[PDB]
Amino acid sequence: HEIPRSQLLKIKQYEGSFVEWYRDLQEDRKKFASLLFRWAAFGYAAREDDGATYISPSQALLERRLLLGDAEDVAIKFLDVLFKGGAPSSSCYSLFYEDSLGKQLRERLGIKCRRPHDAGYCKILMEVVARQLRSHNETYHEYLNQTHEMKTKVANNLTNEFDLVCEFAEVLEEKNYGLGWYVLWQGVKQALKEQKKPTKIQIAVDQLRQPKFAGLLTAKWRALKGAYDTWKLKKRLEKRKAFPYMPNWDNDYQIPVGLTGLGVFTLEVKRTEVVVDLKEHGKLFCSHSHYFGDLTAEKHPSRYHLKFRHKLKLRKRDSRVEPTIGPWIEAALREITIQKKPNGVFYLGLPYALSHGIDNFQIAKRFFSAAKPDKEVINGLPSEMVVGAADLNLSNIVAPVKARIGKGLEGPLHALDYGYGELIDGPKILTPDGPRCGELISLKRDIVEIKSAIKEFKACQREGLTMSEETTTWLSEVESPSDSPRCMIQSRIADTSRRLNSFKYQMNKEGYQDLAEALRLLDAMDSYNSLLESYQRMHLSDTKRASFRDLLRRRVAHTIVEYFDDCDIVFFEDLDNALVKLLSPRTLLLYIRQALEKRGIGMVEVAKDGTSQNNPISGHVGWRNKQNKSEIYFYEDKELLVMDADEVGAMNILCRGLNHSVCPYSFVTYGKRVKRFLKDRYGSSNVRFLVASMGFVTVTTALVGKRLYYHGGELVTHDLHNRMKDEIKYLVEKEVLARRVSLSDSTIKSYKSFAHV
RNA sequence: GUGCUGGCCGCUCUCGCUAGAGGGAGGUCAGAGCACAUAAU
Ligand SMILES: [Mg+2]
Repeated sequence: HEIPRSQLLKIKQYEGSFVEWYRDLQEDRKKFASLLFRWAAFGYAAREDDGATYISPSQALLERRLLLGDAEDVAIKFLDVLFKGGAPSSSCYSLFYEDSLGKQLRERLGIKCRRPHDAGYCKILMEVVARQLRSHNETYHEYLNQTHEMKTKVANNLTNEFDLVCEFAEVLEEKNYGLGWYVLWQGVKQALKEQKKPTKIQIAVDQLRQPKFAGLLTAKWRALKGAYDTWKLKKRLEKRKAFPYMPNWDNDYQIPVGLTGLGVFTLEVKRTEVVVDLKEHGKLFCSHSHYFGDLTAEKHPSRYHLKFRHKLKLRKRDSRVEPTIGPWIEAALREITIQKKPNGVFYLGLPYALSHGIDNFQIAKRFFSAAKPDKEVINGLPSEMVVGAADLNLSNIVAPVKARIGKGLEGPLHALDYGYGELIDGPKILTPDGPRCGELISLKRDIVEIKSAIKEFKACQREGLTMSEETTTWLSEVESPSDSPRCMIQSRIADTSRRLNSFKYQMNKEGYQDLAEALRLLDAMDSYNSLLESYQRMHLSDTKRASFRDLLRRRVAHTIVEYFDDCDIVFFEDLDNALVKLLSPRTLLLYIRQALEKRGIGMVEVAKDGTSQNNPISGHVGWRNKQNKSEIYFYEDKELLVMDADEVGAMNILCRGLNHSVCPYSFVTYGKRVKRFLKDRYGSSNVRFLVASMGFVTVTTALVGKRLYYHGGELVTHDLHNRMKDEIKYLVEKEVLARRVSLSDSTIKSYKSFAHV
């Protein structure tokens, strides 16, 4: 229970023979990574033609046999034990030091380094080599796995709709339009009704009239989107290069040195500078950073003890904000890293490991993530916890819930195999959206509409047609130096740019106070990128935007962890939503996990199916109000109820977390969760299902491949689910008076959603 | 210590011109509070 972290200090001065040491290490690394990589049969794409060609692993094997000759097997074992790593690889730096697998191949190939007489030099050299090769092997395997899975996804999805949409795409490319989901959807929609005046889309609807496209018009809204997704996925699959790039080798790599026999370095912190004193290669003077504020270090037999605390960098001299100092941080240091960035400045890195209680992480690992917690875990659970849940959305960024649970305690809630609980802080919204979230949607809408206008401009002028009155009227509202159909596109690009730039300045002056207000600016900027990118292709028929996204993810992860500081576990829905695709589906969860892990708090990911449609109290199905997304409607006991969508989602996430997500929402006619559900709710798991009454399902110890839904303690068929959602819909269409039900009320006897016991 | 900000000013490239709009280096003047696990992709 030591969490790894790192940060950098800038190196001001140097003494002794330091630069010679660094240059020799980097040159030997560059020379020998090449040889030890081409020892590995790795496929790669040539960088000299943007990956147009490549080298197959069979060609790589032939070249390897050409180079090594009679020493293939020994190098195979050496490189295998290098990639595996660990203690066996910790005493095998013999590849360069003149004084065990790497020892004998030197006598067979005669490889030597710049300083074969310096044990530390060779130690760091092979450490850098092994780290650089390991950073690439993992990426290579995950790349091949992803390409295979992404191909097999297309190989399993074939239908007449897919081929017909492929033909439609080829026809559109011949007409120079390019196929998108919006055009496909709206053209299918408008093909059914004959047109009167020219429309924002005309070529597509005109070309959809012919009988060859009769298959599209008779297809189901579910199959059409599936065919479109398959077509786009196949396009990317045929655009992606075969193999990963072989790593760039002229660039410099970070050099690790520590106290464990790799070398000698002593850290002593004084009033003005930090000093690192290598015994023979000189000493380095480093300035103080606000990250390691009030830094103190003390020697220990095989470690260092750092005692620092974060501060605020007020680079402004006449700062107007009161300086604040974060809490003390007790960290352990084992190694340091030295590197030269391309700008020409050295940096010193301090990888420090934190100490925290392992109990919370063990609790969130084996108990709340398993349907079978073995008996020693229950006997090892405490008698008290505070838990929380969060629902992440573009609007109402975080909707948190706090609850207190414990064995031997009574409350409305229920925790599987543990006991009951009650709410501490009622379901609510952590922070309402700022005033500028509304104005940062119109901009993105304008950008995307401009993209579509350019897309139809290409085809219309290729065909010698006349632009529809809608686009011409839409682009005429903005001042332009002329009236041509091409001038009024850039005369609108020049307005979107100014609006986005004014937002960028004004929100940066404040340090990006609101969060859901900056997540909208990120969408606006992402859409503007693709507007400009498509702009410079009309004939051909940055890291400052990927850093704002990183900052926004870190701010979101900090906003979450600040609220649940006193909690022990937090529940999040398994996001493999308009916000998860904006930041990332894989890194936003990683950043949230890191932020919570910083404070010794666990995190548990629960199934996301149906957590926004059930009734938390009664467990019945509800119909989400399409007109107003923030309200969800139910129908219990001849009365219609209304509830807050975000609070319903948070409570359902909490209920699924407290139930380990073992109660399903839908299943075909299984897995561990549904097996345990059938074992507990009903007699056994290996049981057939038979329909009875009118939409109800009786479990008899028939139907196959059907939707069976859990609602109120009984399974229903797909038709009866649609009937219920219809019942409710109709009830709200005749204005029936609903009731307002609050989840934080203390008069609730129980919560039954996702509760099968 | 690292990251994220526009305004203006010449130069230099890519498409169009009933017309300009975007890209890359550099100069200069203002802004500047709140996050950090670093390397790569
Ligand atoms: Mg939700």
